[PDB]
Amino acid sequence: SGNTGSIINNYYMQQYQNSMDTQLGDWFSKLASSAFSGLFGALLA
Amino acid sequence: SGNTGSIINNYYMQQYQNSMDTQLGDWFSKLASSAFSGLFGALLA
Amino acid sequence: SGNTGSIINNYYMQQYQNSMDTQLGDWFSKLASSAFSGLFGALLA
Amino acid sequence: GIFPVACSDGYGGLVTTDPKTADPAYGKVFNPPRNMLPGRFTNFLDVAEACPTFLHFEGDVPYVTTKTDSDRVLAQFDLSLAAKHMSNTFLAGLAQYYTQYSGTINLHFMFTGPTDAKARYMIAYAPPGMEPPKTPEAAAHCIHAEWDTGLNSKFTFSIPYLSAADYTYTASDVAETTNVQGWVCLFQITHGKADGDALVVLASAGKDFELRLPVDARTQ
Amino acid sequence: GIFPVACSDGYGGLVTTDPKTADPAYGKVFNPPRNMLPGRFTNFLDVAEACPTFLHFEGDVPYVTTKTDSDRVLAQFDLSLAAKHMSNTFLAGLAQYYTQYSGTINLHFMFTGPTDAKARYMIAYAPPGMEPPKTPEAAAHCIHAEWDTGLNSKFTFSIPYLSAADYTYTASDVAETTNVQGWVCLFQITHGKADGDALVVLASAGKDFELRLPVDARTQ
Amino acid sequence: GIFPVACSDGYGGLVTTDPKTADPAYGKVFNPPRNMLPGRFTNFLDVAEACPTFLHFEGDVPYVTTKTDSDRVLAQFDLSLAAKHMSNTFLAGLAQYYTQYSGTINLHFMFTGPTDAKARYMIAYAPPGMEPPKTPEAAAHCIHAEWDTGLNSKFTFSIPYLSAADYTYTASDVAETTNVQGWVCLFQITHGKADGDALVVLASAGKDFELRLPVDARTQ
Amino acid sequence: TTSAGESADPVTATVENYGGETQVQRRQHTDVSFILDRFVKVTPKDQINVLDLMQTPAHTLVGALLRTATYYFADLEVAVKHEGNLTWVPNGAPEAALDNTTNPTAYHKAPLTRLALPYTAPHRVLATVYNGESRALPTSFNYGAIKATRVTELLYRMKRAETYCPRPLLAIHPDQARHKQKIVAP
Repeated sequence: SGNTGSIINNYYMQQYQNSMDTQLGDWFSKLASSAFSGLFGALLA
Repeated sequence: SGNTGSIINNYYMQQYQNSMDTQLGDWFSKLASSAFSGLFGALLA
Repeated sequence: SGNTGSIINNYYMQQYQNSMDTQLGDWFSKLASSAFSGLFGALLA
Repeated sequence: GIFPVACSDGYGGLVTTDPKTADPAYGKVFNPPRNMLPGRFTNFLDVAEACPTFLHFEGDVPYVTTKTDSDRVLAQFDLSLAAKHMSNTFLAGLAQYYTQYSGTINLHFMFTGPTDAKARYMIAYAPPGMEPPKTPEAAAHCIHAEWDTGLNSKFTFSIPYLSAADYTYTASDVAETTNVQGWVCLFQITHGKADGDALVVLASAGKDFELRLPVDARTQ
Repeated sequence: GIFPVACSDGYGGLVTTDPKTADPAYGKVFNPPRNMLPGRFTNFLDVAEACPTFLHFEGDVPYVTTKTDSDRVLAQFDLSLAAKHMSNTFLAGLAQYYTQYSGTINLHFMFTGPTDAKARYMIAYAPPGMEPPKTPEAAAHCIHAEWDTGLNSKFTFSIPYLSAADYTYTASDVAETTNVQGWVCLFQITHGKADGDALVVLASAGKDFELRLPVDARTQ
Repeated sequence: GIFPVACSDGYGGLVTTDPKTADPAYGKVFNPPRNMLPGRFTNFLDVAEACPTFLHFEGDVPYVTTKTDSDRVLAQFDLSLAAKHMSNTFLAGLAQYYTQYSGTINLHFMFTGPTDAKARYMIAYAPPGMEPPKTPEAAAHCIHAEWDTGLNSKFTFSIPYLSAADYTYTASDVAETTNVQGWVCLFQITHGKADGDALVVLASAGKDFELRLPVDARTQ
Repeated sequence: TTSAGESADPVTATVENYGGETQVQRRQHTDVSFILDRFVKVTPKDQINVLDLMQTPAHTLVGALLRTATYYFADLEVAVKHEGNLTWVPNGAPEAALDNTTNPTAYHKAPLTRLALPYTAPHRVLATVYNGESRALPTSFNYGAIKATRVTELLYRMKRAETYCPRPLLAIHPDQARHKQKIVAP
């Protein structure tokens, strides 16, 4: 969530604290998890 | 638990307060409780 | 209970506030309540 | 953000009688056990009600002597807990640390004469407003009581609490010298061969005696 | 408005032993794992109860030598955790950082003589109030115990905790030089060809030994 | 009354890394939408693990040249993220802002020779404690690996993380000049007509590489 | 209780062996996590102080009682009275990173600034003694370093303390029959 460390709720609501984001109608975690491993040829023990 | 004396919950969560311990996968209380007692031979009254 | 006047619970638990008492195993209220009254002989109106 | 407060003004000073308890500094102390230890009292009135304590008369004595003459006034003392006669009593010991009281004050009257000396007495309560009575004829019209010395040798007379206000001051006023709370008079009516014999008196807290508003006015 | 508080006076100073924890400044720290790591102790008494440590006698030695003369007093030392004989013990190492204790103190007595030397001993507890006994005849009237050297060569005698008060001070008083907590005397009664042979002694915390009220009185 | 608090001492100073958020001053702001915008990374290791970056050799070059002589040591560099060879790597770019790490470091080895030049190589990990090996005979007894140049021209060898402690410092010590974390040696064993031809090397974060304890030690 | 004198297994000849009985014993004041988490003074230098726990003195309470353990684990929180700004630095950063303010400084709030630090060592458990180089401790046995303009008095306490493998603890040597010191009295 960030560098917060409070278990209590915030005093100011949500919109006097941050700037509200708006939807309209991530990558490198998908890129680093599709990494090839193992070998390329027939391995032995 | 230590030298704490507060009945309220902490403000900062658990990981902005201490260092979190990690498991992987005591003695002298077991040593002092296995102490021999009584006698060694046949006692009288 | 003493000279306390707070309805909230204490912050420090019970044992970082007072000295804990230990049981092992009053008088003048019983003495003043066994006081003789009335008369000693046959009364009239 | 953080929780906003307003550090209010006028509050938070050190008051010596407040119900705020101080923050601890050294915990985990277990006392030695004290349970069912003998002789505990809880309130100071129960000591004052279950244990009567002597009075003070002329000559630093608690007893009053029978009078073999035409005058029949054994004692006549004003009714206050700052009086001269009540001074050595435990009841006026703790009533020196309060401001005002209410309720009855028991007076205990033990006769210490021999088995051939007989006498009878009276004690009357003269409410304030005029001069206290000097004869047992004039003091018959008070809230009085008589008793004679026989087998049971002790008499307990509960002083009534009559007042305009609901509470009366335990400190007699410094300038005002009329003592407008009341007098209590005790006489002898007759005596048979009771010359030189004594009547030791005592005082205790009453059944409905309760004090109020503690102060610290330095132990006279 | 905002929530009014009163910034109270007298409270909030820095106390060195308080249960207030400091605000963090640097989070998200994961330690290396430490689980089931050997040799952990939880309380300092369990080290003091499961591990006995030697005493100190004349000549900087832990053993006491048998005496081939008419005098039969092997050792006679006062009973305090600030004593001279108890000084190098671990039990008096951590009892230098407290004020008062209670409970038994085990004394362990190992005989280190050859297989042909035989002897028997006694250890008595002289409570305070008069002079400690100097002969095993006079010390027969204490809470004593005897043992002789045979196959099992070790003897453990638990010193009783007798006191008026419930807790006794672990620091012997600086001015008061009578040592009014107690003496413990150990004798020899006889010995057969046990000249020059030793009796190494030890001390441990008892079964019900517990200390109290930690201070820091600078490590003598 | 009002709710009493104690304005505690030692707490409340400005810490630069605290989880306290500042009070707002200007609300009701709606940002332009940003959803599904291309190229977002969440953690800095995923950039360091999915994107390998070149190394640094003698002559400011990333490639190492085959050697047509009796000496067969292509490169021999100490294993630290403050090394000379690792300096231009992105992996040592963000490891300049931390104190200690753990995990594997992938090394990628692409051969850029023509279709008639063939060679085979080896890379070994010499743990600290003695001198690093200077011949491929002596470096056969490490945790090594060999590969030859054929159709697939790239080889990825994951450096093992061997250490006494669980985490190792990413900053090599200023005074201590032995580099007691380890060496990594890569050789050539033979080559056929591969003179003047290159072996470009790369480095990436491993599968289980994770850093720890960020500091700011000014960007060398 | 007669025993096997050399097997070194624990024996507790209790007070019931000659009549009597034992009482309930409470050991909260001798717990290793209760006795160690209180503030202790160490001497500071002028500016840079590594936050090693073995620079606590040997005469104080939790310095002589920390050296009871061979191996210890404890989170440190410090309390330092200073002037200027005090930057804490984690374990093993270069000492040129004490000047930078991105590291967790505490601005001067009168009179002192206490703050809770995590266990930043690489090792699973720290130690109080180490025979590696014949001071005589590695540079990894520290909680980091603090640097101010002039520190005046900085105080340690160690919480969640776990100790392992006990070491001997020494009380001072009497020259008399018993070490009699002036105890407190009215």
